[PDB]
Amino acid sequence: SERRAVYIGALFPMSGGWPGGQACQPAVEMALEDVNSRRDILPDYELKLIHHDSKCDPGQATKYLYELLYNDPIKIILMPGCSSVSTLVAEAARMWNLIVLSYGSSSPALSNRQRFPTFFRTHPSATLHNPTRVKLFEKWGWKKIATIQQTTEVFTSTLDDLEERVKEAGIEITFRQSFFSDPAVPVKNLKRQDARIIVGLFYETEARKVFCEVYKERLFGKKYVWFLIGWYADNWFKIYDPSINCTVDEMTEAVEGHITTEIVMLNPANTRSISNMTSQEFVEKLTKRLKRHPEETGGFQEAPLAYDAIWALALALNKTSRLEDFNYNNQTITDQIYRAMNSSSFEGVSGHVVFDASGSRMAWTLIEQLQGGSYKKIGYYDSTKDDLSWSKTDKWIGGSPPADDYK
Amino acid sequence: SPPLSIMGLMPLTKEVAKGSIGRGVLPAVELAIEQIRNESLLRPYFLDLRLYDTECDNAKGLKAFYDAIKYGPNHLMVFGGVCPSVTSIIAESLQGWNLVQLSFAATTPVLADKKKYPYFFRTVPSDNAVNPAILKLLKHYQWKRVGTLTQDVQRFSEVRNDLTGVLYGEDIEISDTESFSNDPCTSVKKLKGNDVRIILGQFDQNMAAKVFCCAYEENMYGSKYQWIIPGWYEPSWWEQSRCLRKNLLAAMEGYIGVDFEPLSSKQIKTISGKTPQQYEREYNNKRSGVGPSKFHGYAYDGIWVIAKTLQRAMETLHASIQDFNYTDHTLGRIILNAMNETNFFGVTGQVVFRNGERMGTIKFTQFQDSREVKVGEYNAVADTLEIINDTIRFQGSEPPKDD
Ligand SMILES: *[C@@H]1O[C@H](CO[C@@H]2O[C@@H](C)[C@@H](O)[C@@H](O)[C@@H]2O)[C@@H](O[C@@H]2O[C@H](CO)[C@@H](O[C@@H]3O[C@H](CO)[C@@H](O)[C@H](O[C@@H]4O[C@H](CO)[C@@H](O)[C@H](O)[C@@H]4O)[C@@H]3O)[C@H](O)[C@H]2NC(C)=O)[C@H](O)[C@H]1NC(C)=O
Ligand SMILES: *[C@@H]1O[C@H](CO[C@@H]2O[C@@H](C)[C@@H](O)[C@@H](O)[C@@H]2O)[C@@H](O[C@@H]2O[C@H](CO)[C@@H](O)[C@H](O)[C@H]2NC(C)=O)[C@H](O)[C@H]1NC(C)=O
Ligand SMILES: *[C@@H]1O[C@H](CO)[C@@H](O)[C@H](O)[C@H]1NC(C)=O
Ligand SMILES: CCOC(OCC)P(=O)(O)CCCN
Repeated sequence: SERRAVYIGALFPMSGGWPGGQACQPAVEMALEDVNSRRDILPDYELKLIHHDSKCDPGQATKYLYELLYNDPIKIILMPGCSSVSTLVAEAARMWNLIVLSYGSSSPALSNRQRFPTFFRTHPSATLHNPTRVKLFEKWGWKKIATIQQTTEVFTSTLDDLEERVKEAGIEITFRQSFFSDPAVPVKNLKRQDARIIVGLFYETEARKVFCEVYKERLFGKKYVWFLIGWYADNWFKIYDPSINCTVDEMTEAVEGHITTEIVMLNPANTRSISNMTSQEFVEKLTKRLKRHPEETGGFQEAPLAYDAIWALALALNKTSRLEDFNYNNQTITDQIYRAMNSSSFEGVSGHVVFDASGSRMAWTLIEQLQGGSYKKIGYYDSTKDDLSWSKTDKWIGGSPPADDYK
Repeated sequence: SPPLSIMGLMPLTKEVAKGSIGRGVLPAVELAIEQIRNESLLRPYFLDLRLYDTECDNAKGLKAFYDAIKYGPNHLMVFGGVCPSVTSIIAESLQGWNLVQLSFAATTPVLADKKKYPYFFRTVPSDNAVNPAILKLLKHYQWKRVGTLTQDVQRFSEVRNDLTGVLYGEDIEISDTESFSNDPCTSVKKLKGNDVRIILGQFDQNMAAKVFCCAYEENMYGSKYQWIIPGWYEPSWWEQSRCLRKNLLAAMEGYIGVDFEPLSSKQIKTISGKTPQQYEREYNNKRSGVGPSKFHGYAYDGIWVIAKTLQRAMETLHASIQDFNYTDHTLGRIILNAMNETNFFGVTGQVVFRNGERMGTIKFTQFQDSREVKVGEYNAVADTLEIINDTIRFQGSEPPKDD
C-alpha cells in the first residue's frame, strides 16, 4: 500500500504587527519531517503543508484563505498565526467544516466557542496571567487591587477576566483606570486614591511613559507593588525615548521591585518530549534552519508552540486514523478530529500540551521580580494542578511584602 | 450585448432581519437598471448585476463573496454591503481582487479609513456625518457650551469620539462628557449638576425613553433646555418604567433629531430626467407589497454611480474591458479613479465623494406634540445650514442660552 497525502492550509505572518512566521514556518517544517519519519504516528498518512504569507493582516489573509479553500488539494485543517488573522479564519471555518489550530494567537476573545466552534491554539490566551496573579495576591494576603490599562482590546478583555477571577478568590478591584496614549491622569488618580497593589497592562512605549509618571508621583517604594507582563525588551526602562522627561537612574528607581508574569513557551526542564528532543536541542536545531540570528528572527520564542501544534494535530489524526474522504460539506470527520483535539495530552518542546473547554492552551507561567535593575526568577505557577514552585529569591524593603492599605 | 458584471452583496432572506434593507431597495435598483438599459447608456455593453445573499453573517457573507468569485462571472465591481462586520471583512480584502466597492447602506464610520479600506466607496453619509451638521446648528443658535450623553456601545462612542475633532478649533466648549451602559439617570443628574443646557445625545431608541424619563425627573426640559439626539428612531418609538407617558412627552417636547436625508427636497430634474418626487412615486408603484426602505434612493443613485463610473472607465480605455479577471491592477485603478470623479445630481441630492465618503444632506427634525417634524437641512458640499421658517419652535421667547 501507499501513504495518502493529508494537507494543512497554513498562514505565516512574515511581516506585520507580529512577524511570527519567520521562525514558526521552519519549526512547522521540522515538526512535519519528525512526524512523517516516525512510523508509529501516521504510518498510513503523509502530512503535507500548503502555506501563504498573511503579513499579519486580515484583509491580506482573506485573499489567501480563498486560495487555500477554493484550490485543490482539499485541506483538512487551517493553521493561522496572528490573533487578527485567527479571528477571521476561525469564524469563517464553520462554512467549510474545518478545524482551526493557531500557533501564535493570544487574544482572550478567541476563547469563545459560539463565534469559534472548531478553534484550538497551542499559544495560551492572555488570560493565563490572571490565575498566577490571583495566586500571588492570595499568597501575599492582598484583597484590594488597583488596575491600570492602556486602551487596546487585548488589555480590556484581560482585565474583564481578572474581575471574575478575583471575585471567586474573595478579592476585589478597588479602582480601574485607562489611557489611550498619555498615562499622566490615571497614575495621578492611583496616588490620590492611595492604591498599593497595582496591575498595569500596556506595551513597551506606554510602559516607559507609565513609569516616568510613576517616578514623578513617588508611586514606587515600600508601599507599592506593580504587576506587569514580562514581555518587555531586556533593559526597557533604560531605553532612550525623547517623549519622556525622566532619567535612566530615576527610572531604574521607579521600576525597582516590580513583579512580572510571562507565559512559559519552552520547557525550562532538561526532559525529553515526544519528538525525543530536549528544549535546548530544539533551539539548536531551529537556529540551523534560520538564515538570520534568532534575535533578528520574528516568533523565535513562539516557535516551540508551532512545533507542538503539528504534534497536537498529528496525534489527534492518529487517534481518529478515512482522512482522504474529508469534504468541506461534511461534519463527520471534523467532529471526530475535534473530539481527538479536545482530548489532547502530551509532552511537547513548550511543555505539557492540554486545551481547556474553549480550545485554549494551558501552560506554566514564569514569575519574576526586578532586583537591582535585573529580573530574577522567583517561581513558576501551574493553573491546572494549582502548584506553585517557590524559589525563595523574592525581596522586599520591609523584609516582607507590604499591604494593600493604610496600616 | 457583452455584460458588465457587478457583484451584488446584500442580505435578502426573510429569515434575516436586515433582509428588509436588501429587498426594500431592489425595486429602486430594478428602476435604475431598466432605464440605463433602455437609454443604452452603456452601449455596446449592458449592466449585469448578479445578486448574492450575505445573510448578515460574517461566515455566510464571506462564503457568499468567495462563491461569487469562484462560480460567478467576472465582476468589475462590488455593489452593496449592508451589515457593518460583514462589509468590513469584504471591504478590507477588496485590493486582493482589484474590486472597487460601492455601498448604499453601510453607515459605520470605521469604513472612512482609506489605509484599511482604499477600494471602498458609499453613497450614504456615515453615522459621523451628523457632526458637521450639529456644529452648524450650534453656530446658528449661538450655542458655545455643550454637554454630551453617550451610551457605552461602539456605534455611539464612535460618533462622540468624532465630535471632539469637529468641535476642535471652533469656539465650542464640551463642559461635561457623560457616559452610561444600562441606566442614564446618574449621568443625567451630573449634567443637571454641572448646569448643562444644550445636550448632544448618542444612544439607541430603548435608552432614549429612559434618558427622557430621567430628564423629566431632573427637570432637564422646557424653555431652558435643548436636546440634540439621533433622528433615525422608529416613529411612535416612545409608545412601544417609573415615568408616565404624559411626563415622557413633556420632557421629549422640542428635541432636535439628526439623521441623513433619504431623498432630495429640491423639485429639480436629476440625471435620469425625473425629479426626486417623480422617482419616489415610480419606486412606490414598483415596490408593490415589499415594505419601503430609507436607503432606496441611495441604492438608486448607487446604480447611476456605477453606470457613470463604467462610462468614464470605457473612455479611459478608448483614450488609449472584457478580460477583467481580478488580476488586472490597472483597470481596478482606472475604475477607482473614475469613481473619484463622480459629480451629478441624484435623487438623494448632489452625488459627490470626498475620500470614498459621501458629501450629502443631513435632516434636522423637531419633536412637536405627537411626532418628529422636519425643521431644516444641512448641505455637506457647501457646508451650509437652512432652517425652515415657521417650523422650529422654543418654549421661551428666545431659544435657550448655553449657561
Ligand atoms: C532519545 O534521545 C537520545 C538521543 O541521543 C543523541 O541525541 C540526538 C539529538 C542525536 O545527536 C543522536 O545522534 C544522539 O545519539 C537516545 O539515547 C541514545 O540511544 C542510543 C541507543 O541506545 C545509545 O547508544 C547505545 O550506546 C550503547 C553503549 O552505551 C551501545 O551498546 C549501543 O550500540 C548498539 O549495539 C550494537 C553492537 O552490536 C550496535 O551494532 C548497534 O548500532 C546498537 O545501537 C548504542 O550505540 C546512546 O548512548 C543513547 N544516548 C544517550 C545520551 O542516552 C535515545 O535512545 C532516544 N530515544 C528514542 C530514539 O526513542
Ligand atoms: C480625486 O478627486 C479629487 C476631487 O476632484 C474634484 O471634485 C470631483 C467631485 C470632480 O468634480 C473632479 O473633476 C474635481 O477635480 C481630486 O482632487 C482635485 O484634483 C484637482 C487636480 O486635477 C485639483 O484642481 C483640486 O483642487 C483637487 N480637489 C481637492 C479637494 O484637493 C483628486 O486629485 C482625485 N484623485 C485622483 C484622481 O487620484
Ligand atoms: C498512534 O496510534 C497507534 C494505534 O492507534 C498507537 O499504538 C500509537 O502509540 C500512536 N502513536 C503515538 C505516537 O501515540
Ligand atoms: C501585534 C501583536 O499581536 C498579538 O496580540 C494581538 C492581541 P498576537 O496574539 O496576534 C501574536 C502574539 C504572539 N505571542
